Amino acid sequence: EGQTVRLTITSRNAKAVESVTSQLLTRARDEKVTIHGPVRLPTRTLKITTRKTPCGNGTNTWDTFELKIYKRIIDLHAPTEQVKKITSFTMESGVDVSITILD
Amino acid sequence: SSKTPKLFNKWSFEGLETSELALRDHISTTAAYVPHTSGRWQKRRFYKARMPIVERLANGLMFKGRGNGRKLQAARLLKHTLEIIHLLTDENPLQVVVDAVSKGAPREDSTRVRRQAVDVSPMRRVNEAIYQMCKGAREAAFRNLKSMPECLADEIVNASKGSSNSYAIKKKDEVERVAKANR
Amino acid sequence: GKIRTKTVKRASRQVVEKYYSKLNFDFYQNKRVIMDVTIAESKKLKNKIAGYTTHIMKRLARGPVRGISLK
Amino acid sequence: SLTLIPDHFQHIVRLLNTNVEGKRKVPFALRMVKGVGIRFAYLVCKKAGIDVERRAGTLTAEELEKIAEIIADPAKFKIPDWFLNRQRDPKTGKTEHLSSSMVDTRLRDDLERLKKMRAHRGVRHAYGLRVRGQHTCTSGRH
Amino acid sequence: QAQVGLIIKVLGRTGSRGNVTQVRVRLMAEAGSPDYNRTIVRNVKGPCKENDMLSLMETEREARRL
Amino acid sequence: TKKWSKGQSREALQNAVMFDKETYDKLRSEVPKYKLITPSIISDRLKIAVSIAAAGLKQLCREKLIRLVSCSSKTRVYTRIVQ
Amino acid sequence: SYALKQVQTFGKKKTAIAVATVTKAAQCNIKVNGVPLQQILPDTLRAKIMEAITVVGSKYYSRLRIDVAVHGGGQVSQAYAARQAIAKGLIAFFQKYHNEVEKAALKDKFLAYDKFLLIADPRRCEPKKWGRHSARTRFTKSYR
Amino acid sequence: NKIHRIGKRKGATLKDVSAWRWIKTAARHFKQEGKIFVPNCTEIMKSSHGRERAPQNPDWYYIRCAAVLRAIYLRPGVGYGGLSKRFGNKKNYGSRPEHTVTSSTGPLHWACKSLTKLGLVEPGAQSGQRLTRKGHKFADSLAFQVQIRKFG
RNA sequence: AUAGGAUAGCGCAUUCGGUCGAAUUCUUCUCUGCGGGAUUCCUUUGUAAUUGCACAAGGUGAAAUUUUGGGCAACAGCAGGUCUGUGAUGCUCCUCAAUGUUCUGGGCGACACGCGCACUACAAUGUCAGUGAGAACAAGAAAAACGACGUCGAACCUACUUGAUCAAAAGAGUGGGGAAACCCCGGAAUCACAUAGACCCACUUGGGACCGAGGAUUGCAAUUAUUGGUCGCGCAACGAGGAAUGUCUCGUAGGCGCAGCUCAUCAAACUGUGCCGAUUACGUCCCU
Ligand SMILES: [K+]
Ligand SMILES: [Mg+2]
Ligand SMILES: [Mg+2]
Ligand SMILES: [Mg+2]
Ligand SMILES: [Mg+2]
Ligand SMILES: [Mg+2]
Ligand SMILES: [Mg+2]
Ligand SMILES: [Mg+2]
Ligand SMILES: [Mg+2]
Ligand SMILES: [Mg+2]
Ligand SMILES: [Mg+2]
Ligand SMILES: [Mg+2]
Ligand SMILES: [Mg+2]
Ligand SMILES: [Mg+2]
Ligand SMILES: [Mg+2]
Ligand code: NA
Ligand code: NA
Ligand code: NA
Ligand code: NA
Repeated sequence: EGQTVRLTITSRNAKAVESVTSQLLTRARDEKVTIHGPVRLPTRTLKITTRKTPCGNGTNTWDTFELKIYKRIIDLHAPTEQVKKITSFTMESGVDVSITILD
Repeated sequence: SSKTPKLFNKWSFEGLETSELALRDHISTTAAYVPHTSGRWQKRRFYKARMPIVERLANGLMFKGRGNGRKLQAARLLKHTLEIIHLLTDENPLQVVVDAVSKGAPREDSTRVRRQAVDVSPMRRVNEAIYQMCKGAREAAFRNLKSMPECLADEIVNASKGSSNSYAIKKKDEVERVAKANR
Repeated sequence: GKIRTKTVKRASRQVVEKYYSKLNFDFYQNKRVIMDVTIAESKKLKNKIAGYTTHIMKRLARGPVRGISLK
Repeated sequence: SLTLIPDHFQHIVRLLNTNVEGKRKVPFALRMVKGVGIRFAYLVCKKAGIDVERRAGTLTAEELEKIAEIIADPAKFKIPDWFLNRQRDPKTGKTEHLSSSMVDTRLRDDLERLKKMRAHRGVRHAYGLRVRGQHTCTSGRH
Repeated sequence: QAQVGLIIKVLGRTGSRGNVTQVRVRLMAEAGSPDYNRTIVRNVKGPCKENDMLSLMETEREARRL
Repeated sequence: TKKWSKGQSREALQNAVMFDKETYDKLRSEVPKYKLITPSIISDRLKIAVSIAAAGLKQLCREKLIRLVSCSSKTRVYTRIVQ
Repeated sequence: SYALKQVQTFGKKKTAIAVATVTKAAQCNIKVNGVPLQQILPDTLRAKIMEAITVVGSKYYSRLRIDVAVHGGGQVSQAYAARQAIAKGLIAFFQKYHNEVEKAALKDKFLAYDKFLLIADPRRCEPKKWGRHSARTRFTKSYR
Repeated sequence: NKIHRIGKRKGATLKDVSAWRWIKTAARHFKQEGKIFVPNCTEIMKSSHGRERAPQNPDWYYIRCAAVLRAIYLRPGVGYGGLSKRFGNKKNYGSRPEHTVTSSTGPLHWACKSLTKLGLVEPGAQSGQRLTRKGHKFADSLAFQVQIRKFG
């Protein structure tokens, strides 16, 4: 009905991103705004494969380093002031929350 | 309204029986439409014996790097082979194939210490018969005008008759002769 | 192989000793009891404990079991 | 093509001082001529109006003359300049298509010119070595 | 020519490399035949198991127990 | 030495690439009497190339002197007409 | 206003996923990715797909519109996934709009012929490990 | 008998007949009508640089135009690059491993231009090509003719 | 049908991702943070037991034995490798015509030969020329610089169009994507085709090594060819490879491509990914 605001929550920590998403949802439910639903975007895995040795001797063994990225989005039809009030709380370290207005 | 399968919708499986009293439980006469089932036949020790015999022939045709994994091609070659077998024998090509497999392997071999004559298990007889017939047909068509289905048909028919013109029969006679000499 | 390690066997013996009256010959009900009466990270370990716990109960009905002391 | 063998069939056909097998199909018998590949032979057949399905042994003298004429002067028969094996001669600056012994002679001329100017490629040819920058170590091994 | 026999017991893999199986074979003949229910020990090449069937040809030689 | 394989040799074939009166008449007469007809077989009997042998087999099929049993892009199998 | 009789099932083989929409229509019409069965090539794969019909009989498939959309995998895996979706779709439709003697006699016939007509094959590609060119093939070793 | 309608079935559309048989029939119609524009470079060029020899069928351009028309029917809004992926091939690189190469977009551009002059393909809104109503009508009517076994 | 076989349809005929329609309804497919699910759980005229620990077949089931594949991994050692990773390092050497540091040029590529590891082949279960259906893992652009008036805007990847009133490769124009958003409905190649296509056993339309000529492209610079593309060269061996020898038991071997990584330009390498998919054994201590 009104303008739509998009909350993008991204983090390297699965526990942190889930807790922030739940806190945002609970605060939105307290404010009685119409939220669409927290959508879990596909998890992205940054993979780096390197040779274990620093000199190049012996059996050619490798190290597979992986970094996983979790992303969530929440859509709610609330005035920018209300979304600022909902977003205004203490988040965990390493969690990024972005504000986007849908057109 | 459910009818029995016929291989390539042309050849009937009714009465398909091996004349050999042995190999009866190791040659599968289950009806099928095509020699292509994505079954896990190698999971158990003797599960491969239950696989349909024509599909086993199709797998035997999938040798060498240029033939590895071409099962649709093997099915097409077998379809033409069965048509040629019917024209040559005026008999059910499924029965001709069954007879060729039943007679295509030696019953006695030599092993081992000195060489000693031993019997051959029925599973190996079926396995070797398919292996040698495919080997003979493949090597015959290597640099020859005659196509592979024609070479395969001639090998199967000669093996079914027990003729020495078959590559598998020739090897079977040599192995049995050596095994007899090693008694 | 499927040999139960001493961790599973010791835990199963303790579970039978402490909760004999609540157990029976069914793995699934025995497992449900074990989730509540035991603390462990491994679901696989709890399932293994339940399996041997059922085995101990079956042996107990036939006769005494060494290492199982039911007061 | 179910056509009976003609009385004038030749198993060996003379074309540009080259023995051409009359058993082969027309484009794949023209490629036996030095300077004419599979692509060039198909274009020669197209410009000569000869059905490519025919065997080369059935070619008459007039068609052989037309084929020789087209191979000699492809540009006259509307063959594009990018289709010719010598588009701008380093000595003459002319576009032409070498054929038969002309290819070998011009290759000898090119080697002589490079070895006369003492260029690096000429020195490599004189020493019988690879000229295109390939690693000759662990390569060739006659 | 060849006499059919039934493998009633697998005695065990024999010989170096374990490729030969020693089995007990009952000759399959009609009642009253001289070979009726005659059991002999044989050495088998290839994968075999109990209740398999063998074509023995000669039925006189007996495999040495191992 | 340098060449370890024996490198056996075979007698070359002299299959004709263009039909002639005798072979064409043989194809029109004796071939329709064969139970199994394939271009490779016809090439062997008539000492002709498989390409023209297949073309001749196609012509008989259109004329209905022989019938086609198994057909593929690369494989053609024929047989004599019933009776 | 006649009611809508429709079910949706899926078949899987390797990566290929086939989704079959089965509905009651004027007459039987089965298509894979918008292509009728008689236009599916090669004949070997067409026969494999047709096994879902001929095993139980076309009478149970009469007056059924089946649309199968397949994505992923290859031509062989897609055909196997499609035939599984068709067989499961017939079972699901009979489960929803028939009784239990049906959808069981049909299920027994399907399972007696081929278990994979209804139950998916769990086999998947094994990951490649380092120091190997594939899942199992190690690098070539030389000693001198 | 064979061309008898199965029952309760009327007409035919594309994807309901053999793809090659439709393409051959459409190419035959193009050649028989003799209104399509055939570039002169088609008698001298290869369909793509990934091929090693020129097309052997003299009517290859008519076949390619028919295939392009059917491809546009299946994939409205497709461009030259999308068609190039459809008509690509594996290339022989010599003693080096083979690799896939997309077809040259030049002949595809010529084919789309020829189909446009025929009034069958139009530039789709926001890029790409699409069939006109005339092209959709032509494709489906030809599909019915294929099913009826007219073939020209 | 040119000769046109086989292959399901028998209250409402099908089709239209550009029809850049409009309303509804929904979660079968997809995404995923936590859960569930499998353990010897069930049954043997079984092996064993006279106890136990267990084993083997079958059952149940998506999965039936460490579920599958990985990661991690003790204690003792090696004068193994690395001072060519580090502002990690003792001792020692050079230190203003320097063993520091730049710039120019050459070399690391240089070939009578020997060896490891790959790629391409020796062809018809094929090569060409067409047509069809069709994956997955992934990558993508820049500042305390510069241009525009504390914000974009060009570096990167792409789609479409044009070039095109006439080869490829190019060159251009417009649009999109910070990447489940554009690429993309990811038209990969093996593969398939009743394509009524060409070739027909020959170093041959097998095989493309070597070489010649034109042109374009990356780069400050292409000669010792950077790399594509065109026409020639194919008369370079090679027709299946001696003694020896490597890897491998299930979606595995083998084949088949794709992405990433090195990267201004260049993969026959590697790291991953999917596609087609078997033979054999499920045994032993003979060899090691
Ligand atoms: K070239
Ligand atoms: Mg294509
Ligand atoms: Mg090749
Ligand atoms: Mg190559
Ligand atoms: Mg290759
Ligand atoms: Mg040392
Ligand atoms: Mg130091
Ligand atoms: Mg070096
Ligand atoms: Mg092939
Ligand atoms: Mg070639
Ligand atoms: Mg320079
Ligand atoms: Mg150049
Ligand atoms: Mg050659
Ligand atoms: Mg490297
Ligand atoms: Mg040992
Ligand atoms: Na051959
Ligand atoms: Na070397
Ligand atoms: Na190595
Ligand atoms: Na089961």
